[PDB]
Amino acid sequence: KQPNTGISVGLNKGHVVTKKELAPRPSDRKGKTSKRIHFVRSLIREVAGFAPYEKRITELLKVGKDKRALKVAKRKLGTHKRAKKKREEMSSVLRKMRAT
Amino acid sequence: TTRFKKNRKKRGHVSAGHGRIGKHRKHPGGRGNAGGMHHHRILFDKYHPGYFGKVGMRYFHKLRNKFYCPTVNIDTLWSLVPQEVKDKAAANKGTAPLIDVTQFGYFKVLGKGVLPTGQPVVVKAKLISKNAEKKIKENGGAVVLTA
Amino acid sequence: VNVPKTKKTYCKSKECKKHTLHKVTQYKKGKDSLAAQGKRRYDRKQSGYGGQTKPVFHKKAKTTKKIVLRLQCQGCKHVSQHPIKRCKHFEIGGDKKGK
Amino acid sequence: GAYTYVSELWRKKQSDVMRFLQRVRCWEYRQLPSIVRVTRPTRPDKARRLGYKAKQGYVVYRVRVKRGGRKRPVSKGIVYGKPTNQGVTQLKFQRSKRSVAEERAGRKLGGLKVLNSYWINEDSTYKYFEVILVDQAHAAIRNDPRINWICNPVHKHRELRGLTSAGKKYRGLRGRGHLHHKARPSRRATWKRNQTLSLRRYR
RNA sequence: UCUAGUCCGACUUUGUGAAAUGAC
Ligand SMILES: [K+]
Ligand SMILES: [K+]
Ligand SMILES: [K+]
Ligand SMILES: [K+]
Ligand SMILES: [Mg+2]
Ligand SMILES: [Mg+2]
Ligand SMILES: [Mg+2]
Ligand SMILES: [Mg+2]
Ligand SMILES: [Mg+2]
Ligand SMILES: [Mg+2]
Ligand SMILES: [Mg+2]
Ligand SMILES: [Mg+2]
Ligand SMILES: [Zn+2]
Repeated sequence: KQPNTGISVGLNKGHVVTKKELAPRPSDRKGKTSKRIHFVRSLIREVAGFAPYEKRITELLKVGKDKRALKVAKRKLGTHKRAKKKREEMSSVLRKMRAT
Repeated sequence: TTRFKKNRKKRGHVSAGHGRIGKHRKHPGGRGNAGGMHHHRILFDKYHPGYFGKVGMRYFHKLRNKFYCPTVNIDTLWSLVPQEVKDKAAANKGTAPLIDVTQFGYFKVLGKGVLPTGQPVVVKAKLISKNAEKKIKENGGAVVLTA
Repeated sequence: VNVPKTKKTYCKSKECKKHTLHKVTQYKKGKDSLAAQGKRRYDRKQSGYGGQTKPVFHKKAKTTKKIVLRLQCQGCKHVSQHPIKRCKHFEIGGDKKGK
Repeated sequence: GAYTYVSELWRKKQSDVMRFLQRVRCWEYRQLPSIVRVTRPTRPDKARRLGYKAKQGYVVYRVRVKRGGRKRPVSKGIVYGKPTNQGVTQLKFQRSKRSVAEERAGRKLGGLKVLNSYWINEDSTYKYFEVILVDQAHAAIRNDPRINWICNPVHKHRELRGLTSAGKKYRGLRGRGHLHHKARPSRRATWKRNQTLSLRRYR
């Protein structure tokens, strides 16, 4: 994201102007919660447990069927982006569970 | 204007100019563009070649502002300079006027025609054709690019 | 109709631009893809209610097809297509007359 | 601050704790009529974020609605028309089950104003919602600046004009820009505006 | 070219067990 070259074509084209960083906004921390919210969600996970399909994912990760675990996650959740995020969450749960 | 309408001249002539045999019926050849391939085939092929069929690539949500590029030719470049500035151009040959076509709502400079004789001009534009640049240079001028 | 297995014909490839040896094989129409835009539109049009939404040809008249020879150049390994006249019996590399 | 715990627990609907509680509640609701007054919301945390307040004038009703599509209500499944319109099943109502629950409560409770509603349970045959209604005539409501707007005549039968939260969803108003632009100010208003033939004086 | 109905399968309603057999 270099300053514009002043030419109408090519890389970094555009009118020459002094660029500046946008002023910080409260919405910049969207997607971040307080420490209490993380504490509450962690506690409820202990009380509630895991869903049946999440149990299926972790069972596949124990036998090392990582590829099949992701396909199950995508079929359930729907998107590849959410599926691979869910698989990493199950791996993290299993990773620190086998170490206890 | 009703009094000039030719139907008035046809009052008392029975058929109103549409004939006794053929008559004036409702839609004896179909409505609008009906039968373009069947009974109006000759008309379409003779007067509208290329009407039927598909050509080229689609462009979903095509915005015309992205393609905005008004052009000005070499022969019209001198007319942009104010008359009072034209006299100054002929009064001092050491300097040359700077014609920024963008200030007059033009992006690209094309090369149709010729420049005034013995008058160098510095042309400022976003884009320029090779012939336009050659004609500007051979007249003693220069080209500057902007955006 | 009998056609030889090999044929020496002109090659349009910029590498050759000359007469070269070609291997003769018969063209066969490939499988229709489900992802082709025309198929995608047809499936959308056919969905829901309304029944058959496109014509279905029924009055077949031709008893033959225009066989297309697939000529693969042996130099540049490129293919050219050469249709022949209609025929009911066609083969490539069959026994020549007399022999 | 206890509502976050309750709300997060209700996000785990497939857990053993919730599956048990929902299973028992689903049986209980089936035995009762399709519209029932409840002494207090089953989901206080969910209710108060939709505008519910624990004060006189606010009432909660549970509404039961049948599930599935909309069979075309035509005798013997016979349609007199072209094949494109001959479908009878696999047709879907343009309004949602949540909207239907609000309309059922609104029509029955003509003396109250529908504020909002929320999902509480479902089975294969029925879907259950709780509808929050306001007694606009109660003094506690009329003296409350945050809710007394609903006492004005323009807000009569919000649910029957598609003006509730569920109403905005099925009208296409939850969203804007290139994907929702035809829904504002209304779908039929957009059509009439675009169909208008403007014949100016000097044309 | 379609359709009510009807037959059929899957998912859902739908939980608690056991055995046989099979897969990972
Ligand atoms: K006439
Ligand atoms: K259709
Ligand atoms: K009809
Ligand atoms: K039609
Ligand atoms: Mg006459
Ligand atoms: Mg007549
Ligand atoms: Mg005629
Ligand atoms: Mg006419
Ligand atoms: Mg569809
Ligand atoms: Mg269908
Ligand atoms: Mg009370
Ligand atoms: Mg507009
Ligand atoms: Zn070749």
